[PDB]
Amino acid sequence: KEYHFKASPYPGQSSVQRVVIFGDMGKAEADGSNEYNNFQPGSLNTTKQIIQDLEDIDIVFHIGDLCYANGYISQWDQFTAQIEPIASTVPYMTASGNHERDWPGTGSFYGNLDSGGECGVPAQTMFFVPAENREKFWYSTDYGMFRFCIAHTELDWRKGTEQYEFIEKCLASVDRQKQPWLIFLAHRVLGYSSAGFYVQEGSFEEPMGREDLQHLWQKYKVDIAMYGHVHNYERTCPIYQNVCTNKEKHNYKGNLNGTIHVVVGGGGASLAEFAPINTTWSIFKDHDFGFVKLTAFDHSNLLLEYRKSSDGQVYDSFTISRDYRDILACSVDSCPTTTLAS
Amino acid sequence: DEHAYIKATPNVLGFEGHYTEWVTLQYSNNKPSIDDWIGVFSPANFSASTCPGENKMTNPPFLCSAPIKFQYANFSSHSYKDTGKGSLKLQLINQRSDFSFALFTGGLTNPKLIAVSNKVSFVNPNAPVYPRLAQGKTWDEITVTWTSGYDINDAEPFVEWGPKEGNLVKTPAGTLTFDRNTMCGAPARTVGWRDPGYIHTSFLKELWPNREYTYKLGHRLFNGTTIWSKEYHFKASPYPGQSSVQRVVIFGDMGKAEADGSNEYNNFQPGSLNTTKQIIQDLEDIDIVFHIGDLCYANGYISQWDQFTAQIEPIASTVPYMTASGNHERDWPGTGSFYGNLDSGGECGVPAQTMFFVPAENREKFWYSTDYGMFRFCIAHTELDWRKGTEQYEFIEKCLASVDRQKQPWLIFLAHRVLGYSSAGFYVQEGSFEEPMGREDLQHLWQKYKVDIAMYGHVHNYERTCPIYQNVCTNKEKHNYKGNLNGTIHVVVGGGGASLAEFAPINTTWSIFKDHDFGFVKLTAFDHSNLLLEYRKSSDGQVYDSFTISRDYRDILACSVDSCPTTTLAS
Amino acid sequence: SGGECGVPAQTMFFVPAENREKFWYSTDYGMFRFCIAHTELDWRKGTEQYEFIEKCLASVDRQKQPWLIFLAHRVLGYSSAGFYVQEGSFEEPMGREDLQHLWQKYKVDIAMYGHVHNYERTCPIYQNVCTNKEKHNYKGNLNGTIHVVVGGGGASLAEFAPINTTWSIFKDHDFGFVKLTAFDHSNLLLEYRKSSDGQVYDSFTISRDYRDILACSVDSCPTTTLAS
Amino acid sequence: VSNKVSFVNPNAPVYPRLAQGKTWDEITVTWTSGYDINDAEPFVEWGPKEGNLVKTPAGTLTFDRNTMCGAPARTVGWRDPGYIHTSFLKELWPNREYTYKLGHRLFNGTTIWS
Ligand SMILES: *[C@@H]1O[C@H](CO)[C@@H](O[C@@H]2O[C@H](CO)[C@@H](O)[C@H](O)[C@H]2NC(C)=O)[C@H](O[C@@H]2O[C@@H](C)[C@@H](O)[C@@H](O)[C@@H]2O)[C@H]1NC(C)=O
Ligand SMILES: *[C@@H]1O[C@H](CO)[C@@H](O[C@@H]2O[C@H](CO)[C@@H](O)[C@H](O)[C@H]2NC(C)=O)[C@H](O[C@@H]2O[C@@H](C)[C@@H](O)[C@@H](O)[C@@H]2O)[C@H]1NC(C)=O
Ligand SMILES: *[C@@H]1O[C@H](CO)[C@@H](O[C@@H]2O[C@H](CO)[C@@H](O)[C@H](O)[C@H]2NC(C)=O)[C@H](O)[C@H]1NC(C)=O
Ligand SMILES: *[C@@H]1O[C@H](CO)[C@@H](O[C@@H]2O[C@H](CO)[C@@H](O)[C@H](O)[C@H]2NC(C)=O)[C@H](O)[C@H]1NC(C)=O
Ligand SMILES: *[C@@H]1O[C@H](CO)[C@@H](O[C@@H]2O[C@H](CO)[C@@H](O)[C@H](O)[C@H]2NC(C)=O)[C@H](O)[C@H]1NC(C)=O
Ligand SMILES: *[C@@H]1O[C@H](CO)[C@@H](O[C@@H]2O[C@H](CO)[C@@H](O)[C@H](O)[C@H]2NC(C)=O)[C@H](O)[C@H]1NC(C)=O
Ligand SMILES: *[C@@H]1O[C@H](CO)[C@@H](O[C@@H]2O[C@H](CO)[C@@H](O)[C@H](O)[C@H]2NC(C)=O)[C@H](O)[C@H]1NC(C)=O
Ligand SMILES: *[C@@H]1O[C@H](CO)[C@@H](O)[C@H](O)[C@H]1NC(C)=O
Ligand SMILES: *[C@@H]1O[C@H](CO)[C@@H](O)[C@H](O)[C@H]1NC(C)=O
Ligand SMILES: *[C@@H]1O[C@H](CO)[C@@H](O)[C@H](O)[C@H]1NC(C)=O
Ligand SMILES: *[C@@H]1O[C@H](CO)[C@@H](O)[C@H](O)[C@H]1NC(C)=O
Ligand SMILES: [Fe+3]
Ligand SMILES: [Fe+3]
Ligand SMILES: [Mn+2]
Ligand SMILES: [Mn+2]
Ligand SMILES: [Mn+2]
Repeated sequence: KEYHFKASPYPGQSSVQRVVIFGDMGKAEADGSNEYNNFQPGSLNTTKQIIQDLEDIDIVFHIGDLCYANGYISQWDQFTAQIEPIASTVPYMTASGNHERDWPGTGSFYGNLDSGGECGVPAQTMFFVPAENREKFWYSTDYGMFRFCIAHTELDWRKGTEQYEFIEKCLASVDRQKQPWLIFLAHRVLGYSSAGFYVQEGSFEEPMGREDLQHLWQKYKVDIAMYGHVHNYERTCPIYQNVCTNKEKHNYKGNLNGTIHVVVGGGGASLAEFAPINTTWSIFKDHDFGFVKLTAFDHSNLLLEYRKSSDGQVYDSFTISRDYRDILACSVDSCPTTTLAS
Repeated sequence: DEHAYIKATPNVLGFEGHYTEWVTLQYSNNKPSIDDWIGVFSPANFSASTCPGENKMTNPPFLCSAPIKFQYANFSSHSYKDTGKGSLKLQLINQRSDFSFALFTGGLTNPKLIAVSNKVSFVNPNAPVYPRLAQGKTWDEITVTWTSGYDINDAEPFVEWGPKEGNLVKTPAGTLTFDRNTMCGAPARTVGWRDPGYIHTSFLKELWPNREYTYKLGHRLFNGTTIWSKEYHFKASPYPGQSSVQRVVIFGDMGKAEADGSNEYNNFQPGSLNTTKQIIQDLEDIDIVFHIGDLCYANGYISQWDQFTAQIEPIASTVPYMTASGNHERDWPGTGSFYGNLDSGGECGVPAQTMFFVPAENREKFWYSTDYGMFRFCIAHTELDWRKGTEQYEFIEKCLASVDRQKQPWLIFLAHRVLGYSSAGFYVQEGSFEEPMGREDLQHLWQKYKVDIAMYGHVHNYERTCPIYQNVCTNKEKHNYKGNLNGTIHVVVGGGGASLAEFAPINTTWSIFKDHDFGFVKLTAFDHSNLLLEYRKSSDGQVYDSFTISRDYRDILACSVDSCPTTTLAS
Repeated sequence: SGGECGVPAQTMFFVPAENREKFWYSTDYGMFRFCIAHTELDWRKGTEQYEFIEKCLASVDRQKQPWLIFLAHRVLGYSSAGFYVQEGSFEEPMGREDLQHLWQKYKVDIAMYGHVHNYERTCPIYQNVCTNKEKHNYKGNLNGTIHVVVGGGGASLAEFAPINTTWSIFKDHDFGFVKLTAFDHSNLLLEYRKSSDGQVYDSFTISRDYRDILACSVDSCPTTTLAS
Repeated sequence: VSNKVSFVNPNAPVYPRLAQGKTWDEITVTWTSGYDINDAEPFVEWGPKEGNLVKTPAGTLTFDRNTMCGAPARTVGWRDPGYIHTSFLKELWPNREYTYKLGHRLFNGTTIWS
């Protein structure tokens, strides 16, 4: 049958541009049947809310933990069918997570059994992303005023690695006058999360998540970094080195001096509990299913909305209102070299 | 008691698709003074409120709405001071919106508004205008960038193009713009602001080398009507490495000036029209132009960017017009520019990186490589750090390394500020014959990769060095260079138009020729073994300095000091 | 060297260099630390010598030894000597560009040169630009290194170029030498004396405390954490 | 010494050689002729086997005696190579069968074909 799409903007184009991001949606049988790995009770709701709002969604990023087939391969087809009403009309951009890739003794950085023996093969074949090497699954992509830099948290990301080199190149190549909104995406939490499972191992991130990469996020002024993996929603203050760099909760203005980190792993898979710690930097939490929409109105105004999958309504939000000169201004560990000469 | 008037004729300009028109103004003041003046305003609804200066780049007249241009009431009506009657003929370019004219008393420093004219406008203020060509990402792609008043919701922009008298096709354009709050400081963000319209770029791909093409700019309005420009034309560039006679013009610092003699902000480029004129006259024998920074000197009086695109249009609409970024494009304190000068007047690179296209990976960084047949050019951005360890230095090394010198023998390095050698008084007064740190890291690369000629703007004069490395001449010839020269020749060619710069009273060991005048360089590659440089004055287009290089591939491959690859002893 | 190739110099005299052929070394005198370079070997970033210089400048405890002095024969800093200016330079080619990173990062107070047979003193300076406008009585963080040509010890005098730069505070086309007097940890005096009479013809003082050495300057500002 | 002998057209396009191009769906055709760019415009006409054909341009390169670094190449062994042309056949369908011909459009208007 006939399908249709609207071509993306020219990079840097001034138009209203809408992006949906979440992780960990998975799948489920709309006929109520049971199936292997049937632990994504929010899956159909999230899919439903995106389809309902599709007229006002331009592109989707599903940031790892795609279908949770975990080796019951039949479910990849199931997932492509489930998302077809979305993915057949707007780009459906993927990242790789632990349930896509992890298997011990396969060169994955995490040795978990989480892929159920898939070792990335279905994910890197069923879906296309414009990675130089689809096995590595890191890539850059644009949507008008937005630049996205997608990491693969099941390969090493630390300084000295191939991946880190890629990330730095991606963050450095964007012209921020034309493309102000710089977004970093990854499956596992490389930034900040109050997930119970992290806190129990004495961390608010994957071990080694942020320490090397925050140099790049700060140097290149990443506006928002978003993660899946933790099955809930959490938003931080603009932050660097565990310290809030701006005290606003909603109306961000000018140079924020740090990146905002957002966990949006509530796409469908069984909810994850938060630790009983309310940190200095954790502005909002939601133990429920939901997703984020970013709306770039113009080159100076961005909106983030968190929407629940149960009703599609907005439960958290913020705006960034700032000009090119605020991106160019120095921040801590974000201040280019100078000459004294004239 | 002035009972003044001012009136403009005609009030509809640019019939038959014309985008320039002469207007006659006539005016009167019952109490005339020699310091009375007329301002041209676009939009026509201007504020004559005073907005006092706030930095050295906000200049008189201090009006909240900066005029487009201005002229004294007595300019051509020399009895004005006695009669209180005058007239002016002004040549207006179409740059969207409409125009008003205003008469003032009190001079540029203490103006008082005494009369405003009727409004005048082009028939189509939004018409597609001032295309400029630039080489694209590959040898067989050329880009067409133009300005209109049509946003993407008003009309779908495109270019219709193909081989001369052959089949034509439509190709899309990307549309970009910028707004007042994109400007980093005053005057650009304040008194100098003017809406730039919409800047469209089309990519004309799969070119046949050397083939003649035609193109037209179009906008398909959503009511179904298409608005078209006149036809333009160009000849596609050679295949890289092609043997044919290839001619390249290079200069910096040309700026802009008013052909009708009018004053305007930053009106300190008295050679500008002469350089533009000489290039236009010789255009049949010019294949590509490089304007290496200090483009129009708008410096935040934004209206002048359209002026500049119009000024160069007879050149840039037919040959690629490749730009580099200089201090007057980019410098602004606290903006990540390596130089913290106020020289951009708050633009912080935005107009330069939007009005013009270059095939840079990151248009904000403004460094890039491009080819023209036997030439390879590597263009640096001297308003960002260039030293070893920087992103820019890594780029430069990659550019110099990627060229196959058998096929493309002529390797040219271009930069705005002087990274090489200059005897400019201003450098020598700070104890230098370069920008501080200009050459020390980069000469490693120039020498290792045998850059033939390195050229700079920024200093408003011409100067040529011997082939040189580490401040020492490596070849003693003045004009007829043969074989392996063992060093790079450096040339200051910043005499394109901006007010001349004096030389220091030192004649160095390495300075072969100096000209304190306006002019430009033409490089002619006759074949793979023979290159000519000519320096021409802008006043007459004649040659006042020149040299030739005659050498073969084996000369490029031969070792020089700090340019000798590793070997094995094995066989 | 007339064929000596360093042999007499490196045998007739002892210095506490690890390798006497290389002739670069560090030495102390109370509140002073001296780092002595060898300008007849490469000094640029990446060289063995540059690595030594950085190690020397880094190892000094500036509370205890506030006065950090860099010494070299050829002019690696700034000189208005006619012979330099005729080759389009106010230094040896490549003299300062890599090393000023180190002078500035480690807050070298005074850098001194021979080779040019005259005396000349600059403002506190970095990247060809004066960082402090005082001519004699320096207080606090000067934000740059003071450079001094003191090659007027005896050899035939060298003429200055007919340029007076922005940074050249004092020049003497005559024979003479410098004496540095450290009175205490906060007060240093430089005197230029002519050899003909032993009298003082130029001088300055630096009065500053440890906290001034520790304060950030341009290209001299250590990393921080936001954490507490 | 004998009488002279010649091919009817010594300048004819000859000896094409294919090489993979810069992407998986590009192939290059390189050939030799005696027609410089001022003598004729070179091209390749190509398309799917028994399908529609299109013309694509060629870049033209050569070298001369003084390009050679030493003897015999620069001396007794030198022989003029004519002109070497390369076309880029893009947007290929994988596994599909194609045909091509080498062409030179003389500026008198006649085209010489392989
Ligand atoms: C951490 O964050 C929350 C701050 O709003 C606390 O949860 C909320 O606490 C309110 C007043 O204590 C209460 O009205 C809300 O219903 C409750 N839960 C929400 C918003 O989901 C949380 O407090 C703990 O969580 C529950 C069990 C509370 O009832 C308290 O007993 C707990 O202290 C804060 N946690 C800590 C450790 O401070
Ligand atoms: C589409 O919008 C155009 C812009 O308004 C129309 O052109 C305008 O037409 C007016 C007379 O109808 C004329 O006064 C305007 O100056 C002119 N503007 C320009 C830039 O051309 C256009 O109308 C068509 O073209 C005009 C000139 C006449 O020929 C009409 O008969 C045409 O309708 C609009 N086209 C349509 C189909 O409505
Ligand atoms: C999926 O979304 C549905 C529809 O909103 C949720 O169902 C509603 O949930 C609340 C609380 O249980 C009730 O007030 C409504 O009566 C429910 N059913 C309706 C309106 O049909 C449902 O809980 C969501 N599923 C998950 C797993 O979150
Ligand atoms: C025409 O107007 C100009 C500009 O106001 C007059 O030029 C000024 O002349 C006075 C007296 O000679 C000088 O003090 C000023 O410096 C000039 N100003 C400028 C900006 O040039 C000029 O005298 C007038 N000429 C006539 C015939 O009216
Ligand atoms: C622009 O070029 C014109 C034309 O050559 C220059 O005007 C001439 O200047 C020369 C001096 O070299 C005079 O001898 C002629 O009388 C002038 N005019 C003409 C029409 O020939 C003018 O000087 C140049 N402008 C600048 C600023 O250099
Ligand atoms: C070495 O110093 C002596 C002693 O000061 C210098 O001889 C004197 O020169 C001055 C000029 O400054 C004369 O006025 C005196 O008459 C000289 N002699 C004495 C004994 O006082 C001598 O010029 C210096 N040598 C050099 C090369 O500078
Ligand atoms: C264009 O030039 C070619 C080459 O000269 C012409 O073809 C030749 O025609 C002559 C007869 O006049 C034959 O003897 C040659 O053998 C032909 N050579 C080749 C290579 O085909 C051709 O006829 C000319 N075309 C026109 C329109 O004048
Ligand atoms: C530089 O050389 C030129 C040409 O010989 C001459 O006119 C000028 O006077 C010289 N300047 C000096 C300082 O020697
Ligand atoms: C240039 O350089 C080398 C030194 O490496 C020298 O021996 C050679 O003869 C020189 N050649 C020319 C043409 O000056
Ligand atoms: C340099 O300054 C000194 C002292 O003012 C003076 O005697 C000398 O003439 C100056 N030289 C020049 C070229 O100005
Ligand atoms: C020196 O340097 C800093 C710039 O880092 C400046 O802000 C400070 O006030 C200066 N201090 C002095 C004493 O000049
Ligand atoms: Fe998950
Ligand atoms: Fe200039
Ligand atoms: Mn996961
Ligand atoms: Mn300049
Ligand atoms: Mn010496």
